[PDB]
Amino acid sequence: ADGVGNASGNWHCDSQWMGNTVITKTTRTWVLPSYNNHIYKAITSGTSQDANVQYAGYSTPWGYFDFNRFHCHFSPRDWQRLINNHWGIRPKSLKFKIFNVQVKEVTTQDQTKTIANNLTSTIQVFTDDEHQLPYVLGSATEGTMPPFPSDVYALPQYGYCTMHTNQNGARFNDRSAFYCLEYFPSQMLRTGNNFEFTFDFEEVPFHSMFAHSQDLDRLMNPLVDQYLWNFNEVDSSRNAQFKKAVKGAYGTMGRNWLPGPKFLDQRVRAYTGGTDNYANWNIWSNGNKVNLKDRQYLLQPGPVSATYTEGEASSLPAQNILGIAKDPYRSGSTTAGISDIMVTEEQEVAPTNGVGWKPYGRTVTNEQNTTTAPTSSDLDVLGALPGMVWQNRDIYLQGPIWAKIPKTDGKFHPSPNLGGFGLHNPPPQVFIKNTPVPADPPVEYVHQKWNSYITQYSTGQCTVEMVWELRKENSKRWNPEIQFTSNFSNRTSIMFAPNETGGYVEDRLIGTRYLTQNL
Amino acid sequence: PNLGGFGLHNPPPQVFIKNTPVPADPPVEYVHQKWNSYITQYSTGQCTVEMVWELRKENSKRWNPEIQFTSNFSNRTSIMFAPNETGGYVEDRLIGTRYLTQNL
Amino acid sequence: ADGVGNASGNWHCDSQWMGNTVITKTTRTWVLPSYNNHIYKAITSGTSQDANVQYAGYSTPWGYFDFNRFHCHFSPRDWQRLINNHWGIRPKSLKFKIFNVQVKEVTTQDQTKTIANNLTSTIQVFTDDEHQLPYVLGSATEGTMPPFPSDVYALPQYGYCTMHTNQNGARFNDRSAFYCLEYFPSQMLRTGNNFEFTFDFEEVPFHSMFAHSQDLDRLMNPLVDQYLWNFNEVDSSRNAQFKKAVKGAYGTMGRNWLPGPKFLDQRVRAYTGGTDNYANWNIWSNGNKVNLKDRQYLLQPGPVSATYTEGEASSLPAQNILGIAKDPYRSGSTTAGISDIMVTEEQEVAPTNGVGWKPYGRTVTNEQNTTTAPTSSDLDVLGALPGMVWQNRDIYLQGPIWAKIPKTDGKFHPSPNLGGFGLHNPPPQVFIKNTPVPADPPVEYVHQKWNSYITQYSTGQCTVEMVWELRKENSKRWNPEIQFTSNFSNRTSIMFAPNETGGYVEDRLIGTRYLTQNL
Amino acid sequence: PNLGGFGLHNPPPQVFIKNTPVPADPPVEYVHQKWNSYITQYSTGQCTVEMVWELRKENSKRWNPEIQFTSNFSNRTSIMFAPNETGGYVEDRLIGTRYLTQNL
Repeated sequence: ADGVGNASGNWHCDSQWMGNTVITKTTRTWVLPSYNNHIYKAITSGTSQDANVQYAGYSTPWGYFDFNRFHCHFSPRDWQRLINNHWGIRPKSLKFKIFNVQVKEVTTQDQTKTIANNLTSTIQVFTDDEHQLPYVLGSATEGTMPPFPSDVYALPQYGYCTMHTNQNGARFNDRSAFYCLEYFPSQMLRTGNNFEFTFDFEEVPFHSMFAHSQDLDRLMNPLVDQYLWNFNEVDSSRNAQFKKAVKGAYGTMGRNWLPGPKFLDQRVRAYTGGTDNYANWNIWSNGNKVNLKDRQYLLQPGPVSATYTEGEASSLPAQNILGIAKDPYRSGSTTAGISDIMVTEEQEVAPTNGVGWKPYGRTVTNEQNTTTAPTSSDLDVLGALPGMVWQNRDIYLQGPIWAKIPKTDGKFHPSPNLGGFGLHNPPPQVFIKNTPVPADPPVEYVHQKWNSYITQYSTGQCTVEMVWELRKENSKRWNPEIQFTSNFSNRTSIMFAPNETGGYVEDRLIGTRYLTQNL
Repeated sequence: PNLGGFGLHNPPPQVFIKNTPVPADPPVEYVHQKWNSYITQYSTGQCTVEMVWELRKENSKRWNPEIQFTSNFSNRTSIMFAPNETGGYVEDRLIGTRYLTQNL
Repeated sequence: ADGVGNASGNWHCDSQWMGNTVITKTTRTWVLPSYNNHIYKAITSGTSQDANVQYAGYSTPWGYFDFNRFHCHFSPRDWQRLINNHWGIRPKSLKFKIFNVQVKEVTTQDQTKTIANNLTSTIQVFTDDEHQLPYVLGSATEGTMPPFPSDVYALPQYGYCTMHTNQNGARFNDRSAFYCLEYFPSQMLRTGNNFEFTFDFEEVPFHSMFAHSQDLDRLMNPLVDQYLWNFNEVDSSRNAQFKKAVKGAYGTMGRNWLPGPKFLDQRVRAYTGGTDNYANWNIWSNGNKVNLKDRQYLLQPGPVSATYTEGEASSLPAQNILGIAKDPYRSGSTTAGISDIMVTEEQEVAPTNGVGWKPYGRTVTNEQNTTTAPTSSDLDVLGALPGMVWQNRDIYLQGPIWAKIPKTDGKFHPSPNLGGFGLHNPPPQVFIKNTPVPADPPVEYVHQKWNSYITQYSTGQCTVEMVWELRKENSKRWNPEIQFTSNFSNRTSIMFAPNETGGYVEDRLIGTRYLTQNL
Repeated sequence: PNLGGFGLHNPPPQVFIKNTPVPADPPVEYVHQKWNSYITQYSTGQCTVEMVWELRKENSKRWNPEIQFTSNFSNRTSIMFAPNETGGYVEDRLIGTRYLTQNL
């Protein structure tokens, strides 16, 4: 294909806007180590007796590419052009390349590393097109490409969980599956070789890049009464009374449509002002949980809900938020306060979704009679009922693009709770390993497992090219709308740029919902 | 369906069968009454049911062996899923379909 | 196909001799009962604790046709034309018909049976072409067609043995297979319907219809010496001496060929004269046995051996014989003497096979030296060695035609020990049942197994047409040969004919080996 | 073969591989001697083996279920027929071919 002295690819980063489509291209330099030192390891939770944290699986010698966050594909300026001018976006097609491969050997002598080119060494690359391997993308995990184009990123090690059991610690059982990645055809690359593949997204709904400019309970003409007559009260004579729904009677009016279903969330005050928190409680005791088998885990974030009520504006739904550290590299060994963490604000869905820590509503709790007074209480958690409408969670420049829909007999509204595009056929996983280069063999043959290798690592460039379909904003609104703008003011470095020491700084989460549209 | 199986808007049609009434001896002099007199009839025959089933082939890269349904009944006085000494057909074990595994 | 008042077939019995082939046709009337009363029964050896007699299997409602004896297809006169004029025979093709079917119902009232035609009732018939059912033909069991054409024969009930285990009696295990014969496509016949199928035999060796006129040790010219010099003796001086094999030295001559391999058999005197028997011993204690799993059983009859030495002519090899009762219907509840039993005489194979109760020969038992004298003993039992030649067992007018070769990785000379033609693909089994006719059902539906049936039985005619390939006798022998002839003399009924009460009498076994041929 | 497998008059050919000797520095003045001086070499690479196997399909009228090879290993600290914690590949069970049954 190509020799030692020719480049096998070129650098491509741009965004192209044509018609109803935008094409993003981005190139990175990647680094791949040799993971596990060329073996598979059965990994578990060990002696841990807590069923909730138990797991069983395998770490592999293979690495992988994760481009599943938007800021991989969009500059902040391009994200601005997207969210200010368009009502919708969905992924269409994908092209991925690996080129300019460099395999290097590391030799240590007397605490002295020397790095040299190994020109005859290979890397192996394959994509899993039929989704025959455990799919670890779409879990919102690190190891994604860094947003900034000149940043290098080490490829994460591939591993997976498989079925486990609880007896005196995690154990594999008969349903536990092992996957050898060397049991798949992969092409081998020396420095001259390159790799590419293409992918087409299935048809999915456009993400809704707008906020509603109307509330689900305001849909009627304010100037006219309804012709409906609703039950009002029972008179002292015990006879039922009916009241006409009249203009301004909004509490009593009959409606065709209901807010979407929701869990109840606990409210926390994350910002200055408003109703203050109770002290010394953790979400693990008091939060929403999911029972699965013998295990519990916190239900986070669940379907999206409105973030706050006005006047309570500093409060958050505890578990309904996506937190992201302002410093991507901040260590998770210690907790952080609100000042260190970017938290998503879902207020755009307030017209249809209801606020997270508000109950869905009230429910009648009894059947009344002459001697039984009517009673009612809160409806905290409610499933789907005919007439409900809701919005999905917003997508963020720093958030995940897609998630793989689990393969199941049934689903309800398969929109991922973390946000993004639910896909029956997500983009295939791209696996990469350094081909093992054995060390010096013994002169006299011995029967043993081969543990001796030359230390290798590889580096190169990768281009990701995505095509995005757009819905144009079409609106007769007379007055100006809300736009995302730079209101950062005076700074010691440019926002969404490198700082003095070269660290890339994105301290603000950016959603898509700025333009408005009627219900 | 909660009991399991395939929910169908248009299920296989119901097949109805009756023995045609064969009236008994009528009265020589006509009388106006409902006719209750019949010759006792019954019928027998054979019926074939032919069904076509569409299958999805197992496609898996799993390295290790999987779970299979097998005969582990051991030593018995009659064959399992067979007739016994008096000819009664014996199926004492429920058998589901879920043995092969697949990732989520 | 046909109505109530038309015959669906005609009677065919003849033998046609054309060229190198003979075609036999024969027709019988058959009777089929309803076996088991329309159920399958799991059958075992019961509480029997003797491992040797244990079994497990199933009896079926089905019957079957067994034509696997020669006297089904050959009249005694045709058998005579065969054995006097031909050197060989093998089966070529087969045609079988069932026609003129009559299904009848039996009604018992007050110990009075009435039989009536049931015109709408059916029988079911199928052949197992792919040999997917346990093959019970070729075991030399009763239920074959009777030799005589006007005799009716009830069809035997079909059953089979399947794998069993020994624990506290016979048990089925996981390798035990059940076969539902209603799980096979079968055509259903009313009185107008008929059935047929054709079959082709695979190429097999011609049976050898001749006896050798030479002995395996006489093959040389008596007028000339050999040029071979054989070790003779060791002189008193300890030096070896060599002797020339000279004309008349037959004991000392070198030969190219060896008699066939054999088991040693015990001799019994079955006829008047010769060396008399020891008293009060049974073959079960003293005979040849086979160990199979935890079981023993008598090795009978094993490969064929010569029946006797001259001067011992009244003796038999105990287990190497085929006995057949002169009265086919004699009950097996009591033992019989030689006068009641026809016993095969294999003397034609004496040139190559050696006599059953004679050892194969002598063997040197030691390595001699100056202080060790040579020793030798009998070689009783010997397997196959390069240079052995042998004859198979003869076929008899009253004996089996074929046997199914077991399906195995390996075989040695797959000629059946009972005689006949070993076949990888034997003629298919023909299964027949009376279709169950249910009795009066209950007016009010009840959930129960249906045990109520109308008693049915069926009868009809069946034609078997076989084509046989022949080898013509070609011989330059000047003097007359041995022929099979009628030397019965004066009798109260014709031999191979009915007697005064109509019983068909064949009291003499007839082999095929009369013509002679050189080795 | 007594050890099992397929006896072949013409078995697959033996594949021989050597590292070509690379001689070391020769003497400037020619000497007559056997050459014992070499540069230490070893080689590595990849090899693919592709075999085609002919099969006979199971054809059986047996009504009851048969014996199948299945995973009945139960709970383990590593997957059976997989690597363990230290990466060693573990096959602790011999597996024959004879599970399906057939009449004699």
